[PDB]
Amino acid sequence: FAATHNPWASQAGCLSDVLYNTRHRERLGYNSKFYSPCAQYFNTEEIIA
Amino acid sequence: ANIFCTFDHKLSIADVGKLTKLVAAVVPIPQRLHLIKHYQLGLHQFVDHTRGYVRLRGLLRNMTLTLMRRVEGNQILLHVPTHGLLYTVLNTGPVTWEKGDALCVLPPLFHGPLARENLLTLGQWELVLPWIVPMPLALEINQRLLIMGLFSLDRSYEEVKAAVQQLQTITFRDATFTIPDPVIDQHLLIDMKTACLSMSMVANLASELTMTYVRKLALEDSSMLLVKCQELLMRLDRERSVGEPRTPARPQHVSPDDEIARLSALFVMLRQLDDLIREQVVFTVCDVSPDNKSATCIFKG
Amino acid sequence: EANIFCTFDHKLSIADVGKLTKLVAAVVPIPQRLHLIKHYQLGLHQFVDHTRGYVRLRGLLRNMTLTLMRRVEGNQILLHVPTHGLLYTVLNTGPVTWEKGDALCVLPPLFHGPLARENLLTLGQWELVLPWIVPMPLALEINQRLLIMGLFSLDRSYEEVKAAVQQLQTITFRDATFTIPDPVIDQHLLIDMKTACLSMSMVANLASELTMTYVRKLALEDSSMLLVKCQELLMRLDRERSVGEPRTPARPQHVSPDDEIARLSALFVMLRQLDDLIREQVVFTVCDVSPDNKSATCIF
Amino acid sequence: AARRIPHFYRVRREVPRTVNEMKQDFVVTDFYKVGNITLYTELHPFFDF
Amino acid sequence: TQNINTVDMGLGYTSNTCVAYVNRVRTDMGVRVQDLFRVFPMNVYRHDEVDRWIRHAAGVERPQLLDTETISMLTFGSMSERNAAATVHGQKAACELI
Repeated sequence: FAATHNPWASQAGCLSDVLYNTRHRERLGYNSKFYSPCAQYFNTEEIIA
Repeated sequence: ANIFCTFDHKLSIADVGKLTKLVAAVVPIPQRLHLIKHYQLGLHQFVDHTRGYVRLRGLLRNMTLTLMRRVEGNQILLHVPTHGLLYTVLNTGPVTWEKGDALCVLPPLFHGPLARENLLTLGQWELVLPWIVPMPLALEINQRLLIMGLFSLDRSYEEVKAAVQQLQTITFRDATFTIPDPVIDQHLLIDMKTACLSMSMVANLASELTMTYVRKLALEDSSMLLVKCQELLMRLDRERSVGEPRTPARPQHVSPDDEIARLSALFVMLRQLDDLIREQVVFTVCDVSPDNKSATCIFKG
Repeated sequence: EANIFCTFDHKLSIADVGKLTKLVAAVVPIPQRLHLIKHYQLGLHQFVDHTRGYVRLRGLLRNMTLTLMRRVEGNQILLHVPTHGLLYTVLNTGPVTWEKGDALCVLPPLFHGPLARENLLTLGQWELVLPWIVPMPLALEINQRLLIMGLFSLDRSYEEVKAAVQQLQTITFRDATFTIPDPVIDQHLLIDMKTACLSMSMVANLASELTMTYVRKLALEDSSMLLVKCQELLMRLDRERSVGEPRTPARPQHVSPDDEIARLSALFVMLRQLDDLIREQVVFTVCDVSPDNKSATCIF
Repeated sequence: AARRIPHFYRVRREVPRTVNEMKQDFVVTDFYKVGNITLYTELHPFFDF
Repeated sequence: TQNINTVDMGLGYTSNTCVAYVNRVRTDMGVRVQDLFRVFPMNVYRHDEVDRWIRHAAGVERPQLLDTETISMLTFGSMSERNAAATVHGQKAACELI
């Protein structure tokens, strides 16, 4: 029942949302072979699905 | 030597009917298994936003191609071709064929077209098929997209916009296409970028290394050919440095770790071009069906 | 025609036929393409010569015919030349891993480093030496590396080229280290350098004026890591050429699409002419690889 | 040398510091981390190399 | 080839699973944070010497000589991180969020 517990993490354009979206990582030219834990948390596409 | 390819997903009988019209055409598969899931069939596993065309050509160069033979209730009977034996391939390519043509296989350029592969798709999977284009059209369209890639950096002026507008429109016997520009959102795709930068830097290191290396071999026995090589490079220097400042002071002494790095860099940057330099032929036709819907072609490769 | 019968002047004991019976589906070179052949010209033992030139062995081997070893039965060999196109199986002893998808070439063998010098056949003085079957990227890598060795090392004393080739002869390819034994210069290698210099002179000449300054444009536009390395290389070459500042490029005057098409098509012709020095044509296209990496099934 | 004490400073060039100075600026829990570079210099508690 | 197929002859849910027993952990609960220079090898700083000094002070090395593996890593992405020589603690994992 709070708005936001990390304002650098939950907006649509924060550093982490652009850092861990595979959409945004693909736009940034990332190494696809590496796996990160928090990428399952930020990717909104399967979240919507 | 037959392959079975099943679908995990529900298919309608109407999906079979819109599938069975592609009865004898080429598909790519990455490697030969006896039974393969359909998610590896077609280039859909590779095509995305930020790879580009040259990635598709490079991974198509080693993707093993397979003719389709039969459609069953759930599985597809694929038949791998063999060298020298004739087969029947349907012209799903956008260019008509004639008898005696030499055919190569190149990735399609109308990704997500108005046809949408005549609406053959699935949930998060559209079946995409590579174009079978005649060899001279293939090599010239490769050159055309590459010089489109060169002018993609300098798109400020308007005469370069008219030049690339000429570049989109292609001409062929009853065939005209608008070739898609590899630059999108004022930036080039990465594969065209590295291909064109490597080509230009190979030209640069050649132009600044050929004098010292023709000297190094011309200290040996000489011929007319190295003489005219040196004269040609003198023509290049006398038409090149007409505005550059005099006394550039190129030395005859240079430490070895420079030039071995220069030679190996030139060789690896030309080495990464031979996917687009050589056009490995894959087919020639011995008889064309009427209305060019299919052709009895002999396999090469 | 196809099945080629060889013989032996010497008898084979049980040890000899035992080490021959594990050589089935190994590729051996035959120089003659004849029927009733003899075992002294079999293999590379009549052609091997240390301190004579690796490139000579390479050229004669790529000129030699190839055949497959099957079914010894005692003083008989039954070499069978593989037909073009049909699937065959191969068995390599060259200590290099393979892959289900790549292609193959055939090269004169190097020393791996343990230095066994026993290829499991010796008849008196005569021995059997097998040509190494090498996957395509390692093949073009060793070809281009001997080409750099021949191209660089002219008119240099021994110490600078020694410091070059102690790190140039070594190649680490998929957890395996190889070194080239005989890099000695050849008249044939001189004609390779001749074709090399003429081809790079021609691509220096008819290249476009925008491609001569394209990396300067991409340098001024974007900074990437490989672009940083490319700017390092190109500006070091520029300051070895000229201490002046390289000027910025403007609107290019001579823009003509047919001109770029013609000059870059001739450029592609000349790059093909240069690459066909090192790009060897394939000899085997893999259908399957055995899990112990000893044998394979290749389509040729 | 008592007189030519500016003649060293007459040339205007940065001089590299010693590996002793490269060593002394490390805190005690970063001295053992792999980012520290002077570990090949210390071989003995009585002698510096 | 034997083509078999299943048909659920039960409505709702008729089969359950249960995670029950830990053999052991694959990872180590390590704290080696994710090396983002391996994740984004393409990006550099604009100025050159600040890029060199940051890579030197952070300990991350640059690719020395250009090869087809360097451009294949930069274009396609590959095994940039090399296997450690000794691993008594097994697989390792950590990543960072501000």
